Amino acid sequence: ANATRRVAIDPLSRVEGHGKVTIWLDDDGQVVEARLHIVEFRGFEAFIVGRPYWEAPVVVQRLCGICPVSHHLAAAKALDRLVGVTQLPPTAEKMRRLMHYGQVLQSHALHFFYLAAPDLLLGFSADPAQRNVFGLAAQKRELARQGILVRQFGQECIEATAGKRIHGTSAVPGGIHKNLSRRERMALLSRAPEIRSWCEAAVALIERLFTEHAPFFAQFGSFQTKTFSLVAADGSLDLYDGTFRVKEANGAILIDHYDPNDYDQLLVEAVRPWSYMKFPYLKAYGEPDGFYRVGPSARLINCDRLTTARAEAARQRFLTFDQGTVAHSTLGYHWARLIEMLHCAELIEALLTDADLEGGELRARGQRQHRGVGVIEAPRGTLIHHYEVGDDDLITYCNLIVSTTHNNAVMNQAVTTAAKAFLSGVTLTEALLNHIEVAVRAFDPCLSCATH
Amino acid sequence: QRTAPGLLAALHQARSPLDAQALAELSTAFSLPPGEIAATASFYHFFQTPPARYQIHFVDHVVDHHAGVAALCNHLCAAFAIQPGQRTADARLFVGWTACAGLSDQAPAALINGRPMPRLDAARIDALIEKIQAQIPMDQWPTEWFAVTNAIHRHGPLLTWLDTTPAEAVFEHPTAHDPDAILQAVTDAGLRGRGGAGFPTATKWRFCRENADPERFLICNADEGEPGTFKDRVLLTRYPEHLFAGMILAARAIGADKAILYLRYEYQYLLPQLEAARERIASAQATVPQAERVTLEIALGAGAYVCGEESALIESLEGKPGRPRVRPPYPVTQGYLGHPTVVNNVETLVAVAAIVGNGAAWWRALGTPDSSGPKLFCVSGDVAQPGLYEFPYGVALGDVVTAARPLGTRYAVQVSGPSGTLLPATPEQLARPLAFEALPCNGTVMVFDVRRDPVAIVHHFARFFAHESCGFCTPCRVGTQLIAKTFEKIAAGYATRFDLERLAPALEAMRLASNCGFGLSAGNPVRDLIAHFRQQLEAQLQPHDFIPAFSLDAELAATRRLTGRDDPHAHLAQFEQPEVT
Amino acid sequence: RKIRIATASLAGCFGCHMSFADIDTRLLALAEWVTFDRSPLTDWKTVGECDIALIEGGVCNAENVEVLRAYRRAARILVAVGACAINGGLPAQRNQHRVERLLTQVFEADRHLAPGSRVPNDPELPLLLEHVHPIHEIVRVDYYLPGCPPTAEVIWTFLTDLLVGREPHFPYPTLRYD
Amino acid sequence: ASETFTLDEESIPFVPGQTVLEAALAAGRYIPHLCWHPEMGNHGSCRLCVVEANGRIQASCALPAQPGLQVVSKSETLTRVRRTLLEMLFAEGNHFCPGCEKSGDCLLQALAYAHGMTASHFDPFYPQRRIDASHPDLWLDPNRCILCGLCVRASLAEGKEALVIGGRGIASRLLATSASGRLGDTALAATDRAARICPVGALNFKAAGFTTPIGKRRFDHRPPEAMSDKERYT
Ligand code: SF4
Ligand code: SF4
Ligand code: SF4
Ligand code: SF4
Ligand code: FCO
Ligand code: FES
Ligand SMILES: [Mg+2]
Ligand code: NI
Repeated sequence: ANATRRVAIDPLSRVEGHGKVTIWLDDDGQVVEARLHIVEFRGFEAFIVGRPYWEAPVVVQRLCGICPVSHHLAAAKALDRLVGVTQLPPTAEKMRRLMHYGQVLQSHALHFFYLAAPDLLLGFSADPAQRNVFGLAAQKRELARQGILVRQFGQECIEATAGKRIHGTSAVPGGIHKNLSRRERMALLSRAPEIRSWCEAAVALIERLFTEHAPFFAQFGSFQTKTFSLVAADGSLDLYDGTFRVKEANGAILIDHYDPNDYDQLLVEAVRPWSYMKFPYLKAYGEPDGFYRVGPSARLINCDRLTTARAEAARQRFLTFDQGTVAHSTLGYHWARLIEMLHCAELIEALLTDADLEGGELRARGQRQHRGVGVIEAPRGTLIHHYEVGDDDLITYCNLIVSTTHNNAVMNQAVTTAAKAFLSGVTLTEALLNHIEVAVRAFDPCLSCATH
Repeated sequence: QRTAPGLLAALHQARSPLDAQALAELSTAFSLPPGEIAATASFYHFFQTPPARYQIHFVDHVVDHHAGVAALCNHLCAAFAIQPGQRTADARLFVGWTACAGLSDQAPAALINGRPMPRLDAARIDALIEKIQAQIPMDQWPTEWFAVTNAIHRHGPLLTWLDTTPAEAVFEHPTAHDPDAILQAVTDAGLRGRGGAGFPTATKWRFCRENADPERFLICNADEGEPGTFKDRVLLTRYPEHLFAGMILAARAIGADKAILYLRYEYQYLLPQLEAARERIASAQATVPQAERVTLEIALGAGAYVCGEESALIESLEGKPGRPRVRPPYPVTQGYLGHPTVVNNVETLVAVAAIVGNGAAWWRALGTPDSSGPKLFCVSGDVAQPGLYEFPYGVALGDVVTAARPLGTRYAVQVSGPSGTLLPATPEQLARPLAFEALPCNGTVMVFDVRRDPVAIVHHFARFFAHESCGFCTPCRVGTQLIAKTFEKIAAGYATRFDLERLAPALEAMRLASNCGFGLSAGNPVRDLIAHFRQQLEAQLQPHDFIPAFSLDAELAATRRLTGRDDPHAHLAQFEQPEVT
Repeated sequence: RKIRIATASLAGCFGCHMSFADIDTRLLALAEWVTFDRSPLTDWKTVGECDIALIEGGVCNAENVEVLRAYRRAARILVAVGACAINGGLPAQRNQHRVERLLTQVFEADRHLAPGSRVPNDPELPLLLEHVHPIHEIVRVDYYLPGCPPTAEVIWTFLTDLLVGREPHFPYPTLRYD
Repeated sequence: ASETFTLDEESIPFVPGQTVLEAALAAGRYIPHLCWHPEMGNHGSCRLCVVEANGRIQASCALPAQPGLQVVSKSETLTRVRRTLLEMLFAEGNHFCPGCEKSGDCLLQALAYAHGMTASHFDPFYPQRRIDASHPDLWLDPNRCILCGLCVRASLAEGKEALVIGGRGIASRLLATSASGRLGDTALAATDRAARICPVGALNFKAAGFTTPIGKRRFDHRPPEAMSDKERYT
């Protein structure tokens, strides 16, 4: 309100999409308020209407070029339900998993190695010309080569299961339109151990970092907010399929095993005039109590377990760390994220010994209905697709609530926390402004996704 | 295969609201599914007009624009709070546009429920504005308003012969009753098409007669059509009986039981006189045995310039969209209802009456060795006396122009309508003879003095080609549109050098790959603009490397309205600014 | 002197930049041969001046135009990358609808919104254009890389060519629009 | 095959009066074409078949073979003129191949790849025609339709008369012949020859899309020249 001076980081760097933060100061050099403006919008929910249902997995994935697989499968899952199919046949289930596990693997490696680690490894103040993936390639080459190669293996898993590294077509209502061949499966399986061993190294790395920098990273903030994600029935983490679980900061399971199909009785979206990204919250708590957060650290907090050994060992270490604090840390997201990346490698390593990837059980069909909801844990948090379809076969309604959209409040909050931490003691540097962007980057924000 | 002969007539019939009910009646009548009929009907301009008590089309034609028809349209559109191309709440009035209606000499003009109203002034528009509010039937209006003047500003032997000798007289003499003799008379005269094509008339008659099929048709082409042409309109008003003589003579020459005057929609006012005349001439044959005699019919068109192309005319008459056929076979082989068919222009057939009337020597006495005979010329534009001028073929462009008295100093001339050439008025150009061997001319000459912008003129033609394209083939359907859009961009001040560079390959494709001569012609205006008026066009290209073709706001108008902003950041500039080091 | 490359995303999905990164370890070799101005991968907040601008995405809103123009002035060779930038892409399916009717569908009418929800008004947000347009409708384009996204092999071949001076050649087997 | 003519310095046998296009393809010598089809013969709308002869450029689908006719199908001018036509058709409609269920199974697209088309250099027309999903087994996106007229011809020939091209100029579009203007109200059936003959993504079966892996689609790394008539034609 009494804010007198305005300063803007515009546009946000090393994130996907078009975002801008405004930071409102006063005459004392003190910061009243910060604000995350998500500054782009294409309107997929409204222009997809009128199109045939079978287009959706293919067109709607154009929301994003990092996680189109997340939208491809979400749309597929929703249209499975439409076409009357809940359990997939085995071959389709396993192909879809491999696509997704590969998707999470590469997306996490895209973020750490290309977008985030330029700061974390060359330091938050490094001269801009170096503070990027090329400065990293020059300085810490063998590290950057590994990351690139981790991302590659993920994408190459997608090429095999979807038809392209970016924007495939194989996930269809009922299942999948193809299987792996033996050569694709072996080629992949042969690479998989080495990729996983580099993800191991990457976790060792990010721990070593916190061991040394943890007091400093705490300046960027904590959350007392609720955590939202998909657990499986048992209820370990399952990135492909599961029902909703919400824990309170202390956690404290508020809601568990809530049917994704009823997401509309559970959730509501608020709109502020200053962002195209909406503000989702839990209906029955209103705002700002009903806000929550999703992604890497929400999952590792929420789930009972990770189904792969090495990554669960490392999860314990992430939650125990001096001594609980960091799990609810803003920059905690990076340690969580690299753990999921290891987890995915370990999944994949196993999944490619399953001969059902070569199976002939690709597709089921059932009773047609008019509505379908598909949910999946996308790399950056829980994703929801909702479609309604006429007897026309033309979509009559689409609603998407996308992972990054959920963290709108918490990202705003964290932007504010670091703005105070680092700018109230004027005067402004480029390097101190970068400190704000660093806080944003921890969330791996996908702003195209967020807005759609 | 898909012929529906009477359908064109029937579609007019079914207008005195073309509802799904009336389509069902025609579908049974014609054995065509209702939507096929709808589709045919949708091809024609005058069949797509929103119903009203008063339908008014203003003449979108370069000469009418020069006489300020633009303004006078808005003086009426404003007075009913509507836009051109839409109709009033009560369905009382529709005001819209139309291509040249064959009134180029009497500009500015408009069509109103079919009847033409020439020489409009604000006092006519004001007196009209009242007439529609007081809700008066048109017949009650002063019939002064609808009088069309067919001013002949220079007779020669032909118009003289026409004024002198009556129509029926030619049937006294023995040639008129011998098919071979008529063919020969014409062959000896060296007559050539006065529709602009300019193929030996006699030759096509022969090819048509040499065909195995005894059933044959003559069609007379009075979809004159080309902007600026009105010579046919004069011959129809002045000498209808002579036309029908020629129709009969030529029908006899080629052995055709039937002969069909295909009259454009705009000239429907001439119908009662033409029926009178047609019936008077069909008496002068009554002596013939009735099995033997040539039947004469008149068909009314319904708004298309593409229908001045032979095969498209035929398609129209067979109750189908007037889209050019894939030839061969050509119509002289397989035309109307699959029978051999000759399509001749009005002036050509009138010549035929004169040639059987006076002999071939009399004809070949006039004109050049290659282009023999007298030609008529419909001159209009920036001239003291627009109207019809007889000259011998071979006359210098200058003389024709001069005989009408340019109002300003001469600048540019459009020879033979937009399909022909746009030429500057240099002495070297005005020296050029008007004949097929030199500078081909179908008789249309349009004079523009130095107030006129060559560029803006081409743009008027560009739009006409865009509107009148039959839409059948890729380079013409699309390309005509690309041109029209390129000149919209010039007119709005956004055009640069790059815009002509991107347009070239489309012109190439139109000129080479089009399916008919319309798509080939449509590139002609801008070819002439580049070749002669290079500098006048350079003068309307901005010096920028590129500029958006659309108002960049505009584009933000919609979202400004909604959000409620008018700050600078809710506005975009066009253009940019260079700067060199 | 090393060559300078700027990159940008307008109404894009970031997908063309990911296909660029799909050149994989070859990006290490590219790092030696070039230098990056403004690019979502770098921190430079303001463009120019450079030898090559890679633009993904259509133009959808006002800030796309201001940025596209900037990149145009700053760059010698400007390249339209991906289906979006080439002919407007799948986002251009919105040109079937009225832009008001969209925003209102999403931010006001949607059954899952909070009561009182209104289309965003704040001058910090850029206004959407009436239609989505390719980049060539706004500025001059020197080359097009087709695909949604172009293959990494095309993106590589293209750069490889420009670095050596040679004129871009795309073999049939690298060409796609999908 | 009694007679012969010259196609690019080659004696090419012909049955009079085949067209040049017909005779060339019979002899295994491909010439770009779209609206031509073996069962439904010529049409003359696409213009891709154009060739030099007598001594101008004209459609080889309408050009009748004569003994010793001299024909050029491959020149720089011919490749430019075609490229341009391909840019016109793409510009004219909404060929967003990335979400078209005929990508890789579409002749227009394949012809474009084969002429190394990179982008249509024209301002898009962004037409605004309505989808028709009224038929139970079939749907029609008219913003992809190239007015080849194969669907029309196919339907006339088998007696259903379900379709027709109407309008003038750039307004020209495919229409159902039903009184209501809806495909569902015509006699069109999924078993009709017309139902499956569209060579682009305009007229399609319902819920039969994206069934073929990328890499294995009709035209995936096979230009039209490399295909048999079974696979080249719908
Ligand atoms: S060139 Fe083509 S579109 Fe133009 S009128 Fe002739 S056939 Fe029709
Ligand atoms: S072309 Fe495809 S990958 Fe590139 S911006 Fe458009 S949607 Fe993304
Ligand atoms: S129909 Fe063919 S050219 Fe048209 S958009 Fe679809 S795949 Fe592309
Ligand atoms: S629907 Fe297909 S076959 Fe019919 S006109 Fe369109 S492209 Fe031709
Ligand atoms: N991850 C991701 Fe994309 C985002 N945010 C989705 O869903
Ligand atoms: S196939 Fe010859 S014109 Fe279309
Ligand atoms: Mg949403
Ligand atoms: Ni994303």
